[PDB]
Amino acid sequence: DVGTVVGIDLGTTYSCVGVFKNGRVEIIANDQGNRITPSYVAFTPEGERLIGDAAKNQSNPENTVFDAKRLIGRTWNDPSVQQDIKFLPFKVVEKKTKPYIQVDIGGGQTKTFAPEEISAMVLTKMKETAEAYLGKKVTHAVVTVPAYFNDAQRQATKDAGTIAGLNVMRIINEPTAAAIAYGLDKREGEKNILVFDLGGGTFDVSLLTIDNGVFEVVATNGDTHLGGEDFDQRVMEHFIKLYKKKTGKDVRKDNRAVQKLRREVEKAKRALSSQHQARIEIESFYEGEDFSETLTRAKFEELNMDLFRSTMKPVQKVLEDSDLKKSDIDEIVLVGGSTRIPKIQQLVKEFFNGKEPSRGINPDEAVAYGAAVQAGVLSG
Ligand SMILES: Nc1ncnc2c1ncn2[C@@H]1O[C@H](COP(=O)(O)OP(=O)(O)OP(=O)(O)O)[C@@H](O)[C@H]1O
Repeated sequence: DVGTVVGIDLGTTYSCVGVFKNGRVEIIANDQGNRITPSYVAFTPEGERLIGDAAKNQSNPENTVFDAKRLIGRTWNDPSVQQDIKFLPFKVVEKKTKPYIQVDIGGGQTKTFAPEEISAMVLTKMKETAEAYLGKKVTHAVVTVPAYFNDAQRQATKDAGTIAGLNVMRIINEPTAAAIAYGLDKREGEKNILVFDLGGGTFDVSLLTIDNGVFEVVATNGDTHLGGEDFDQRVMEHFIKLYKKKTGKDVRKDNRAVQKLRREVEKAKRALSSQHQARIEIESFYEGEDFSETLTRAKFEELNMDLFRSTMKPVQKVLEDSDLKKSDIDEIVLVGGSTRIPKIQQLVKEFFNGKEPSRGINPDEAVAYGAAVQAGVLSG
């Protein structure tokens, strides 16, 4: 008895949970009213452990933990790990051959956590979110991973499940889950599917073939350090220079001011996917002074155009590695929150000479959606 099996997208930056109920997939909102949840943990000075939006919205930069998915299932001496820790503000140390996260959990008490223990906290939050919606406990889940994840990374994701009290019944590839959300597994004959996935921290392109309901990952590419976070940073750098020019003041001296500008930049960015201008407003921004500025859609695109254009090179490379040309692609699936950007949508369509991609499922929810589709059949 597996009860009601949940489908979970465990994201580098944002996670999402769905279930199959009364004949369809439902994407579940968390206790803050959001259908996606930051993959973030924080420990307050009083010793409270925060998870999700409360963790990300909080200033404790050494004792905030995020990007665990970059570390999960890897050894300490993995060259990728050694590069990434240069950029993470929290302490990472070697322990039992692995990169354990070290933080102060309250009142000067130091604790170390395996990356899978951090991911377990996130999964626990996703579990609670499902249980609140369902009105009952859940014991089992379908969880997704990037198609390039290896044996140790897959097993470590299962182990995160176990720690969180979830039996991870199936590990499914993220681009496959997206395809399933769009019903593409129920096609006759052979098709080639290009999945274009641009999230918060990472960019993944995958070529899948489908043949009577069975998926094969033929080639993968992308950039592990390109995503919407990089678009926010370009906008931050823009307004920081503008503020310096207007006042003579460098706002990078006050971290919490930057933290505020970041929160508002991300919010505005998202508004510009459906409006042409957005206003950024921050009370007592720096040295008691107010910040009020507008950002247009055209300027957001100017600031990021090189980064947007850079996404096409890995698409070209997966086609080469798969020995296919553009006209061989039968379906284009846009995945990830950043694919909500009009210019990203335009660029992909142009690359494929006017071919419309699949549409109808929010792109930051599609991976969890497909996971939920499989979980529904497993619930019976
Ligand atoms: N309407 C929008 N317009 C522009 N960007 C958006 C919009 N909605 C969400 N985003 C961005 O999507 C990004 C998060 O994407 P997603 O939810 O796919 O994360 P993820 O699954 O954790 O991906 P990754 O693991 O690659 O970080 C953030 O940069 C967020 O600001």
